[PDB]
Amino acid sequence: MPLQSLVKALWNVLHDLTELIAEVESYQQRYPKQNPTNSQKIRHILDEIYEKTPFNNTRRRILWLAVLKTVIPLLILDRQAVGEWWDQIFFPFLNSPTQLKPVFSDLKSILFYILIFHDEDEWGGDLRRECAEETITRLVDLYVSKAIENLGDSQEQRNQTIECLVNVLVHYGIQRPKELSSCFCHHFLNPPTRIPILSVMVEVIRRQGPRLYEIPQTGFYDLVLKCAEFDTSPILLSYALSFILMILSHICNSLDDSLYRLFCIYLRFSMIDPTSGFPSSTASGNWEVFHDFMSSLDYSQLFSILYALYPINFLEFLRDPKLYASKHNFQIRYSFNQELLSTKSDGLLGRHLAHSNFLKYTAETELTDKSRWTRLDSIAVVALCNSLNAV
Amino acid sequence: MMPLQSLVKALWNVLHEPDLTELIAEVESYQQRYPKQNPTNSQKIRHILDEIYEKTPFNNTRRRILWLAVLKTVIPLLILDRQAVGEWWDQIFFPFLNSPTQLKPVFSDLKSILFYILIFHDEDEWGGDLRRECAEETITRLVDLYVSKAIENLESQEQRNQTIECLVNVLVHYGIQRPKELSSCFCHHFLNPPTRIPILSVMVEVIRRQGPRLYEIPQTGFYDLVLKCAEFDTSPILLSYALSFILMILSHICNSLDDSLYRLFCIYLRFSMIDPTSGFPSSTASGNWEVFHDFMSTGSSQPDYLESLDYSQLFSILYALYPINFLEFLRDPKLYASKHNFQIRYSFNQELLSTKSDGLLGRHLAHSNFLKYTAETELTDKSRWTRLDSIAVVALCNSLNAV
Repeated sequence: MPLQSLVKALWNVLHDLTELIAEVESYQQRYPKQNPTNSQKIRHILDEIYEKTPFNNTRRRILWLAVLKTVIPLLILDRQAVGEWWDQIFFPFLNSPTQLKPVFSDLKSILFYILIFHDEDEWGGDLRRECAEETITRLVDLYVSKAIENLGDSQEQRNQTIECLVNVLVHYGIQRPKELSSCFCHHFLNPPTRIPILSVMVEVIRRQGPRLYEIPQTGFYDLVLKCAEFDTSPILLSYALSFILMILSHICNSLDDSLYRLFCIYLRFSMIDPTSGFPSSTASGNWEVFHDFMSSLDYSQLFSILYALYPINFLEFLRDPKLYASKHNFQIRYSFNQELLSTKSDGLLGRHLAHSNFLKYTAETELTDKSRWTRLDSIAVVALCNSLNAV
Repeated sequence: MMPLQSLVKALWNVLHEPDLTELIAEVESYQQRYPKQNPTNSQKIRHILDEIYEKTPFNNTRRRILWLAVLKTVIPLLILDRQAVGEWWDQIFFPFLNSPTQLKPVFSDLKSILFYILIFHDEDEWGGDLRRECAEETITRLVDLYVSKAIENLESQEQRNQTIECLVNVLVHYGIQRPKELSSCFCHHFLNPPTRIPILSVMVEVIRRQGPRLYEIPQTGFYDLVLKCAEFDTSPILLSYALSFILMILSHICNSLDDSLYRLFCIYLRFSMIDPTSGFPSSTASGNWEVFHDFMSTGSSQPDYLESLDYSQLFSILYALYPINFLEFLRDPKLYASKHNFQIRYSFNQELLSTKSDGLLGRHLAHSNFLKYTAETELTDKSRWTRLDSIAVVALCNSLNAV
């Protein structure tokens, strides 16, 4: 009789957790791995008290969260069950959040138990992942739709929900960047999603956690470029660049394919006008452009990096990009002032030293000769020890 | 229109009477008549040179000057085989290098020839593997003369010195173009202890240029030897030659590092316990190495810039890259060595190693590896070298910035 005394204490405390906590620890000693028939039982017993006292007023909320927080490690869930947990706890909370920081810390405490886990085979089968999968998708989906929907009659109350959802999604991201980028992928294709998603994405990349290298696998990166190539809104595009810049050190491999794209992007951004703003694209694929009114990471950095790495082709692209475009089989979608290009670009170039590449490689060998990325192992290891010297 | 016959006259003229110009013009009319090499004609032509060499051989200087001047002009045309350079070696190259004509432009001409053999674009330029065969040969005899010549004890030195000087120059200039090759030729010789000092002598100089493509040297197995030399040999000079070589090549490996890591820790131990009176520690083991000591009875002149390559850098380079295991090793190395299943060969002074290596640690920032890995995850976990791709890019852009 160690279950039948914990359940006493549920009831006792869903009308100090001292007694509940105590009984949980003597439960975990007798059951260290999760027990499914005790999970089942206890799952049921909660369903029954939630009938008796629900999530309506805040003091019932505080309570329920403290409790769910301390008992959830003992349980085993699935897609069906988190649907219940979402429907009846997560959504209600987010949808109109209590103004107590602890109470939200607790909400997070529970969410992140489901989302982030060492062991995948912990609850049997795939279940631990499946739960996290759903939970992250519902969270994503709520934020996206909460970020667009016209807002009928509380504004401030709506800013409270995105303040919390962001904080949670960012937090998921720095730990799980392939996953959060996968969740954003269908949504990204729908214009008004874009400002919000990026707003969240840069905030993850700004931290430079691992393992951002994963992100391109998920096809998001590809999208983020399409946004920089085609979309219009100056606010959006500035997010898009800060993104593609900040991730560009954590690749060099996808660099081979996104090169010609990136050149064209440098072209677009260098050409940003006071009055006309950006040059609008023409081709656009089937991308369905974003315009502003439906009705300090500037291109300078992008230059440096393209002028390292691909200097010969870069300075051949600039000079005559329409030209460089045929011969490499692509199109310059944007109308653009050359002499202004040669001007700005040169100002920047004056600030750089001269490139050895010009002595070793041609423009043909610069694109094709992977022996060149030998020299990288060499100069990294040297620059690593120079970071560990204090003086 | 007759082509070859007029050139032989041109040739015969120019070896009895030092004006060339005529010959030069006869070579330019033939070359359009035969852009590729013609093996029926090389045949005839060497037949000719052979003839004229018994008539007017090498012997005095002035003859040499002329011989050289002329071979240089003609050698584009000819085709040699493994056996043919055995002529030129015995009849021309060897005569020269043993007692050399003290005339820079002469040696210049000689080198013109050699490196015309030694260095080339197309492997089938002569048919089959002949171009590369002569090459492989020449360098061999060069190497074998350089080694022989730098051990044979006694030609009033001043003669001998001019010999090795020339050879070195030539080997180094081969080295920097073809490191993979030259380090190949050096392995056997290197197993014989007195070749070491002279062989590292050349190799460190090649490495120092940091020309391409030093990564190729490990494949030869020469990297592994040099390490052996550092683990076992006694000779202060040879040793520092050794450490120099390995420090300046480590930056082009980071792959064999996963195979050399413990070796290197043992080396770091050993080079760090260097003593005024007892010098290096003695290698208890050796295996089948064949130790070299200084007085193997009972060059020299070690390059002054290679001095700054002391164990301090080995420390700095093992503190980055393998911070955890390195520091572990330097706490109880015997202990670390069981468990990682190798052996400490040296007697050493613990407290000294901790007094001294502390001194060096203190110069260094705290390592992040301590927050992200354990000792075993540090050793195995190939994702750690992903971060390196990103820091490499940022390291690059800030050198190309003029301020």
